[PDB]
Amino acid sequence: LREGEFEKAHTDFFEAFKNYDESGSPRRTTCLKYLVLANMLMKSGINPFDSQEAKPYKNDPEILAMTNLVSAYQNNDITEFEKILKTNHSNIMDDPFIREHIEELLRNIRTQVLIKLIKPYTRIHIPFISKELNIDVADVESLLVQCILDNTIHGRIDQVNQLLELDHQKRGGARYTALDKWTNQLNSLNQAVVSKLA
Amino acid sequence: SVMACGVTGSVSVALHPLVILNISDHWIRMRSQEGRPVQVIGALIGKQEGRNIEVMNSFELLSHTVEEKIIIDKEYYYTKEEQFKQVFKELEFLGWYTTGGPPDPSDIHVHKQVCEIIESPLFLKLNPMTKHTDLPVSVFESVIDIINGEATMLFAELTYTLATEEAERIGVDHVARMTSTVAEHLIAQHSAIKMLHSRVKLILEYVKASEAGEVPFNHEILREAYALCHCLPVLSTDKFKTDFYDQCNDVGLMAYLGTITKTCNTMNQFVNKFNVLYDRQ
Amino acid sequence: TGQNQEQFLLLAKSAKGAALATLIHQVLEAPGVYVFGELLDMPNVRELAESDFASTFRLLTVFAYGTYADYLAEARNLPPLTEAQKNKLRHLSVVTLAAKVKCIPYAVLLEALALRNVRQLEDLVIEAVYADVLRGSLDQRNQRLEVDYSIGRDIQRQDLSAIARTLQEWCVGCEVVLSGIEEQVSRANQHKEQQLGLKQQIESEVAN
Amino acid sequence: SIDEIYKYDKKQQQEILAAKPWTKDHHYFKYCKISALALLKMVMHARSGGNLEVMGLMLGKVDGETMIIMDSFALPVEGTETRVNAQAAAYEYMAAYIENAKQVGRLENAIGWYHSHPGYGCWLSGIDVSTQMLNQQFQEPFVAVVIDPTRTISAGKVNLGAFRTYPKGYKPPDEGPSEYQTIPLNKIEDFGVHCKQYYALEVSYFKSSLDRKLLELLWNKYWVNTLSSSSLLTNADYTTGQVFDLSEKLEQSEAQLGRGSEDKLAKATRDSCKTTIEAIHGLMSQVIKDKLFNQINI
Amino acid sequence: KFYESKYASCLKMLDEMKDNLLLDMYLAPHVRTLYTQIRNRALIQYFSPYVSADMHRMAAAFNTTVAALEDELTQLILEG
Amino acid sequence: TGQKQYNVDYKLETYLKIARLYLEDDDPVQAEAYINRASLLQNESTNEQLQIHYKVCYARVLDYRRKFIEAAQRYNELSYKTIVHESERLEALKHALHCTILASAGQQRSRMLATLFKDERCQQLAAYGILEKMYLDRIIRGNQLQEFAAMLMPHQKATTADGSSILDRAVIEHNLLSASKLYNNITFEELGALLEIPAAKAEKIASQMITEGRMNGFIDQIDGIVHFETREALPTWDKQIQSLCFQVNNLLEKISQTAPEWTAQAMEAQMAQ
Ligand SMILES: [Zn+2]
Repeated sequence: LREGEFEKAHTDFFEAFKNYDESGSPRRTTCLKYLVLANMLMKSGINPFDSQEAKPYKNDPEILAMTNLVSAYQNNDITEFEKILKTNHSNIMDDPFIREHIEELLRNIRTQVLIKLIKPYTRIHIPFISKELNIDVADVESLLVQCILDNTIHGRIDQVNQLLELDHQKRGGARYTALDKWTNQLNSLNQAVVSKLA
Repeated sequence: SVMACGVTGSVSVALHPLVILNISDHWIRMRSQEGRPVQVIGALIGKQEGRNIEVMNSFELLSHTVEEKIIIDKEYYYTKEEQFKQVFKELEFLGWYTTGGPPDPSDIHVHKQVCEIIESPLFLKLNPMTKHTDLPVSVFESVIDIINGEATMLFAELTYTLATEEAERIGVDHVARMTSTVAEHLIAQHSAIKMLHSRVKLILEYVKASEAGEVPFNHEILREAYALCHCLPVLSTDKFKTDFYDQCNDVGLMAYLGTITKTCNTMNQFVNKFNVLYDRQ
Repeated sequence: TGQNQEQFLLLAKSAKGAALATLIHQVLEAPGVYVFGELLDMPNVRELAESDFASTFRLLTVFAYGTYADYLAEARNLPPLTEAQKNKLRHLSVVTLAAKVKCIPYAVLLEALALRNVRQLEDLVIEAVYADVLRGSLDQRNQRLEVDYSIGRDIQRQDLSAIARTLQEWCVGCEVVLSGIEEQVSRANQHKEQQLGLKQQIESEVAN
Repeated sequence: SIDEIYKYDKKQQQEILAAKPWTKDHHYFKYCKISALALLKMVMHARSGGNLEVMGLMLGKVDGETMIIMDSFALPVEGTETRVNAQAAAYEYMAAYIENAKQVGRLENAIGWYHSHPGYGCWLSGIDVSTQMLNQQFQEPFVAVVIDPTRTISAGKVNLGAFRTYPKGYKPPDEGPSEYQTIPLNKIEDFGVHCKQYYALEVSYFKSSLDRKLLELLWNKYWVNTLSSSSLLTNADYTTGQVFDLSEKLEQSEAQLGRGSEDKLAKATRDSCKTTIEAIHGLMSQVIKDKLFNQINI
Repeated sequence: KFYESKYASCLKMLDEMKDNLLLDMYLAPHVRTLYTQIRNRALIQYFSPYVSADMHRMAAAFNTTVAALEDELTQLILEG
Repeated sequence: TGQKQYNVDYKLETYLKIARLYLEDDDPVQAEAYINRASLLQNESTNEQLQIHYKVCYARVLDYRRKFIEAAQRYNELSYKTIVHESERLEALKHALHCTILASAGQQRSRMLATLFKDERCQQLAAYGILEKMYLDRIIRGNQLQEFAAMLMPHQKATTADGSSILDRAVIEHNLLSASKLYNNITFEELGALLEIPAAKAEKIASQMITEGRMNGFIDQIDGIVHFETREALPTWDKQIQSLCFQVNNLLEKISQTAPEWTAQAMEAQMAQ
């Protein structure tokens, strides 16, 4: 998790949880919390207590907060995620390993909610997204910049009018590219044909 | 003649000619097997977008007769549905077909059985022993009406149009024809225009006959001829002009590049021969 | 209209002066009845012309031939109409506009139907499409009504020739297109054979 | 008798299947008769596949040197053109379909397989040859039908071929007219490698007396569809695909002239001619429509 | 900071390193190329997600003046 | 499970009684579990009245379980049973109609709306107006919905999230889809005004329907306009040509039907040319 390999962390925490299940508590519950954290950070496991050993442990009052958080992350709900983070404050924010990645996870939900929000629009206001995602205008533009740069969002930003001009204008561009290469090749060919005579 | 015979309703039906050929082939094959005309029955599949129905394909159905009544094998249909859903995933059961004259009690009995499968099925009837000049294909919807206090099922005929699939049109044309690049390509258009010109001339002659006199005057028919006149010209908008000229310039540019390729080849032939006769390589 | 034609014609042949005069107010205030050709050509209604109920016959003439603006110009002479009849006459005026041109701007519609805001006009066009009078789509941005199909209202016994004048204009049009193909096809052969022949001459010189 | 061909004689088919005259001559089967229904169904399926290859099975019978196709049905298979004997994945489906077809009076058995070559002509690839050789080894009598739905539409003429393979080691006769087709560069190598491993049958079509009647009566209303074709945008991707291939063909013909096969430019010119001629025909139908319905006025 | 699109602090730290890296034996004869290549790339990465960008915010984000940014961009459009 | 082998009708009557009792207890899930056991026996029974009793109960279960299309189909089938009294066949038809209106939008619901619209008996029902308007893809007014809501049972007025009912939302969505068939594009202010809802709600619901794939279109938030699937350009021109030529065929058929004498007389002139 420190390096960035979330799939290898998920497998490591799964096998470690199996060994801690064979031996016993108290590291079992914490390892299960780190397993759910790795399931969410992997983007996305979304089925921790549907696997094998974690099935009856979901009812535990200590790790119930992670069940609520993994379901909120599964449905992509920021309001619910922040509500569980406010209700179960001490259960999550006391541990530094979860507190360090909680902002990355929050941004991962915000990205998907934004993707679900941009789909029906061709031109969308930035203040609207700021009020819809509940995040500062500058952080909205920063998120859109990072997201377009990583090719997750297909579109561009109009910084002057403060809007997001989404990529929609798609027509039969495939013909004009073929006609373009046909033109280039005909140019070089006619030059080579005329080159024959002297 | 127990059927609806009143107001029109529901769906706008678009029929694919593949369906007509399927039914014709079904009837021809059963007639060939039995050595006598056999009433054939089957399912109609396609797409339904609200009140727009598109009849795209069909398949034969299994039935038995109990005493004198026709019973559709429902288990066979559900088996067939599991099969056609694998190759025509986007298509749905729309109704049924059979062969013969005007609808009869047996058709109503079977239609009710089809109504046990789908809510509002279409009924298509093909007459392979037609005496008339019009296409012997009729489509019906079922209406549940009250006659002498008895709530009964009746059929109401629907108007239908033929499908617009390019490959189907070419296939149908090739089949119908069964025998220069220009001479053989514009013949189907020439015959289509000739057919249109005949219809236009017949309507025009009806108009003049009504106006001159002797022939009975009709407010309704001439009113529709007036409504037909006002439909011309079809698409005079600036967006259509931009698009039509976009099409024309695309084909035009392509034709210019093609003529360039041919001239490039003619130039190559000439130079290849010139370097042999007028030059010593 | 179709059922209403027979239903009201049955009453038209069995009605007198005042009953016919009220029947005109009943046919105009009835949904689906947009054509009055058969009713206006009746001798029973012809008797009302230049009689005690002349304005009602003039109202039927406006509903079968004229527009809403023609009614507004003669509103002092014509009998008063309810909102339903005013709407119907507006639908028929849109049909006349659609008979003239395919793409109608909102300004021409607002001026011809005597409307104030856009929604009223849009709701009237909706009522037209809903009553199977018009077919088409509304364009908000360009503020234009795109007409796909419009019904026939005017019978016009004297102006009937104009219909034929366009039908013949279409016929001649076909007659040109047809001949055009006949010629072009012929040319397409005339070239082909010629070229083949020419090739056969070139190929005959190879032996020399 | 127009409908004579529709008569199914089970005992006569069993007699032919027991006799196996095809074992006496590898060029035994010379003709391929296709029903209007099977042609329409195969072309409709081929078009439904779009730019992707699809395949299906053909039901029919044999009559002397003639193979008869009465009907066809699509197979829900992946890997047509990439997988040898891809049809095998639909074995179960084929068995059930036929079983159910027999219940409704479809008596004809498997006579062959059809597949599409969208925009690249009718012939057999290496994979097709292996598939047909397997079919002729284990499922004889069997024929392979290839359709180009794209070229059908663009040319306004049905683009179909019927083929049969030669057994491993057997050499063909002098006969091979080979009617010219434009083959794209990504396929021409494989075409050339396997073109002599099979032969083409003479294709013909048929319809019933009722089909004849119905098609004349269909025309009385189907004429409307000929004046509302819109062929230029229906399969627009074909012409663009052909131009994309033509450009690389022209690159090779330029490389031929560069330093130093037999006149690639003339082949490329015939290809560009055909593609352009099809495009102009599309415009001809569009202009005809403009002349008939737009240039009228009040 | 280059990956997070924080080009102001990125160029600030890069210019802070410049004079110290200028003293390196093998690195110095490339210090002009590298820095120009980085800056140019950053300018592209900054404008990549925009259809319409304010030149004052761009000049402030690249620690330069609007006219100098205008000249730099003109050169960047002409070839880059 | 016993040693006694009870007759089909005794078991059917008992399962029907159990199902009816669980419905009275507001436990439709348990009622459905036992009506499902009854469904396996109903065909083996020769007691027609008992078969009608399970059918009525079965439909009611489905209605109370909010399986509205399935309930509508069962109620509709009941309405055709000649052995049932006319008044009850109508009560059944009314229940089918209400369930169909309340049902989740789709092909099955649209096919049932078609079945009901073709049934002349529906013209005796107060909700016919709504049926006709829904079937014909017409915009439904607030007032008309108010009266229809008053025609419903309490369980049929189920409310999602914000106190808003399934019916309220279904009518807005129906109206949006109906408006998509009238316009190529419309402003949110206007769309809201036509649908009798706030402009933000019109945008939000249109946006939802587009994302969910139940309406085709796109939204311009700056210009405040929703653009509906136009399908215009050249394919429209081809479709308009088809409409014109189909009008030609209908006109020729009507000329031949009303006056065949002149049709043949003028038909010979085509052969004379
Ligand atoms: Zn192949």
